[PDB]
Amino acid sequence: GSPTPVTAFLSIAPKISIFANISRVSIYGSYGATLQQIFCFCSIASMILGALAAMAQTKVKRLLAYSSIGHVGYICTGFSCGTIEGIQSLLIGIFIYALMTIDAFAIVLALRQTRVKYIADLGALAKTNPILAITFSITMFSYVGIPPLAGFCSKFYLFFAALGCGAYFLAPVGVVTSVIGCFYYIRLAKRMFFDTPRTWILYEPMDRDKSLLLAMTSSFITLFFPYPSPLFSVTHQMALSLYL
Amino acid sequence: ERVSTDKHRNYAVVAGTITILGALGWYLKG
Amino acid sequence: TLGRAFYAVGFWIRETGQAIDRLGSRLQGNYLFQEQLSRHRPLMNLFDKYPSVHKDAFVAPSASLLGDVHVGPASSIWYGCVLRGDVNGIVIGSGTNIQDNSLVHVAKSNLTGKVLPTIIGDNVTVGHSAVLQGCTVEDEAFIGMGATLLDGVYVEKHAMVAAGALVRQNTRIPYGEVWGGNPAKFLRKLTEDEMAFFSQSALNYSNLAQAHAAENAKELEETEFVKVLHK
Amino acid sequence: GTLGRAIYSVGFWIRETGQAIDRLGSRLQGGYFFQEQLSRHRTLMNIFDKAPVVDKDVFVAPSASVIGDVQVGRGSSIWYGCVLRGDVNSIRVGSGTNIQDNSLVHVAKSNLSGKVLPTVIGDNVTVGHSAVLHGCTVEDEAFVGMGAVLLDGVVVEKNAMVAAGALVRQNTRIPSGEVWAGNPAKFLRKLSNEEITFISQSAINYTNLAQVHAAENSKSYDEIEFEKVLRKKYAR
Amino acid sequence: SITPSPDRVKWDYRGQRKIIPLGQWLPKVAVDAYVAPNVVLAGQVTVWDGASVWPGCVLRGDLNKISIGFCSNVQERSVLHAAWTSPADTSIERYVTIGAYSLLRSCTIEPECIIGQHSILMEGSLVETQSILEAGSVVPPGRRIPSGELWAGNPARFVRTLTHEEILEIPKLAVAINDLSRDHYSEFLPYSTVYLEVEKFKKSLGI
Ligand SMILES: [Zn+2]
Repeated sequence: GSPTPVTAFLSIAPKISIFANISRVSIYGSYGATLQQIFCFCSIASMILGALAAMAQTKVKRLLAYSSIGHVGYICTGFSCGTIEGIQSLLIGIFIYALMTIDAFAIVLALRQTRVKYIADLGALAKTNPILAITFSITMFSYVGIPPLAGFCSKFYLFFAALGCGAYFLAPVGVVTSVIGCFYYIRLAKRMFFDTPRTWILYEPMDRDKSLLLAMTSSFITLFFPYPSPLFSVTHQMALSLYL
Repeated sequence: ERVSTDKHRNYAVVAGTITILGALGWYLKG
Repeated sequence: TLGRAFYAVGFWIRETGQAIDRLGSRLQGNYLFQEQLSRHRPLMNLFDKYPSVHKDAFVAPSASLLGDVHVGPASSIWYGCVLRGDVNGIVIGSGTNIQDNSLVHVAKSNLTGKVLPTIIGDNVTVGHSAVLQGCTVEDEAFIGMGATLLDGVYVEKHAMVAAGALVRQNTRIPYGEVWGGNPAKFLRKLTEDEMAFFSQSALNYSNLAQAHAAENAKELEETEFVKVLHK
Repeated sequence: GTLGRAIYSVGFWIRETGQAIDRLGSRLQGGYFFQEQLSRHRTLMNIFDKAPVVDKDVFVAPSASVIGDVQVGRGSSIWYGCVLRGDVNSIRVGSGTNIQDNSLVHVAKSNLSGKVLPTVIGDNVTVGHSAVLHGCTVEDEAFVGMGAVLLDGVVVEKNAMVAAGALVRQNTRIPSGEVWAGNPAKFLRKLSNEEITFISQSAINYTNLAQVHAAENSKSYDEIEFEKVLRKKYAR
Repeated sequence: SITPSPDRVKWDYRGQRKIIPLGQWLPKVAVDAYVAPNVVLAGQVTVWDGASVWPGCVLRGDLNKISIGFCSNVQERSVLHAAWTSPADTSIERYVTIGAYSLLRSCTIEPECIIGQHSILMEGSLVETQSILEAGSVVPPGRRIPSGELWAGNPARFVRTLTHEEILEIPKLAVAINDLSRDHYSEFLPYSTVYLEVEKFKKSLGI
């Protein structure tokens, strides 16, 4: 319902803030199992819901909503235990999610007016605007998972930390919701050169600043793995100095 | 007929050249 | 393709030149660099396929010849021609008339090297509203107006194609033939006085073209320019 | 003020720098680029002495070359890309006519062996797109349009029409009220009376449209820029 | 009654401007399209994102709308002129390849059609879904050319039915023309640097 800038800001800005606040409280005023258990449940519930709802949607905004719920879920799975490696991977996931979602909203905002509310209006973006279609595919595959991207690297370090922290249960559900998401998305992308029912050649195209911001983040996503040392280092500094 | 006759634009241009000169000096003090 | 690299960096440099000039103009407080006016260079190139018109060959200032098009002396390109030479070149000999409202076209790129050239060999009249797409027309030819010559056609040596008629692919009109209608079918034979008349019309239009060009070189009439700047 | 004078000097300097950069770029290019010229195109011109005589209330699109002795009367229009070339013989078009864009009129055989051929277009004649008129006499209120072509001493008459491909040839006396077509031309209908009124109404409303296009196309740079900014701000 | 107003210009020193607004009806080209410099776009014409209107053409949609689709092309001396009152307009759909001397008053060309040279479309007619006219085609008023048919003759007639080779090859021809258009467009380089010419002219003559 809410307009696109409003919902973008609502997705990106408050979530990081409230996550930092949750971390600051859960380090200090928790119990042995109270908060960890009240989150361990919501994490699996979130991954499952993201999968089994985003699998079937017919509005390009609600799909974004359920994918956001899913990634918040993955982050909460990262929250499960309380070791340094775990919270490190937690913060890394938060950051990667912030970037990916400003990217996705850049796209869905540059595809706004002629497509007031539709998902079938991927009217040959492979043909009428190929670079934009490639960028959308990159952002989505990063949002879900594929060989080296940003989102895949983030989820992989999340599950690495989870396994090494003493929870052999979040990985199965996490990997299976990831793989159903991947099947669905990679079926959607490869559905972009079968045929095209509708066509919405667009007066929209990305004046200058949406284009620059997009280009920057999209170059970041693919090019993250060739040098992810400083992010790990700064996240280590942060998480280590959160309480110690 | 040898001048620019728009006050606001001229103030803005003074501000712009001041900006670029200041940035150059700042860099010179890196 | 080092030439094409030079061309591209030339575009970059000249484009920076235009931009810095416009910055200078905005600083100087003069927005005259917006007076939209049609470029329409009557002779135009693409990369190195510039036309080549011989001196003393009248080309109306409203024509449009672009691509590899070459044309020889005593020729006339009368107001409203489109001579395209992008893919395959156009060659046009001496003493020829390509009248107003005519294009000597070249088929947009077909897959194979099926893009035939177009040759228009001297002493040829090509009247008003004439489309010649990929053809071979030779000396002492008459193409009387309303004419269409589709790709693959060869007309030669004192031959006439009447009026308002089209000639399909792969058709040949040799000496002493007139074809007409849709499609172009053979009607009858010619007459020797008619052939001499072909030649005389060629010469008469050569003279007409001399006159028109000498008039088109008449110093641009500043009075109307200062008038239109007044109001 | 003095600040204005200073920045005027600075702007002139950097404009000179821009011109120099542009010449440097053309010289890095060269041999190939045909740099742009001024218009150097005549909307009206003479040949030997015959200047064109054009009504004041006419429309002439600035992409229509009238050359020779063209006598064009009132309430008419010579639309875009047109070529009225009567350099050899006389052209007189009636008042209230219209040459709908991208057409041509030429004459050939001035005063040879006694027989001459002028060219005349009657009143309220609406010749259409790509019409070729090569030495003809079209009486007033006659319809010719959409690619027709008349070859020789043809004379159309009194509400007759030739439509969409009519290649009319070699001294055809078109009957007074018919339609023709065919390549070559033959008749196939009877030209109903409401259709006669159609051609009349066509001439009239097309004169109207031509007046609109004139009022638009005859503007100066400052007025055009004003119109554009106003249109943008209003559509805002 | 032939009084010539001496204030009539005979050398406009700026050719027929490309984009002719007609009283708050600014015709619109997309930043990807390619119109020649000679062409004249007057009134309610829209060139949609990949089309090409080649040299020596005129589109004056002053009665109705004229809209060129995705990568359609309108060749050299075409004239598109919306017919009298109605909605009767001119729509050129996604992949249409018009001919050299095309004359279109009002009509609709549904996607993937090809029209040869010297084509005329009289007063409002449909040519739908992969139809191919031939050279010298003339479509009488109120005609419909159905799916996958090749027509010819004036007036138009039936010739044969299309083979799927040709029906699949039509968009290939469309995109080939679009690439040629890309070449010219890469050549044209905006702003034309003619204000320098008018400036030196004005300086040497007057001011
Ligand atoms: Zn002639």
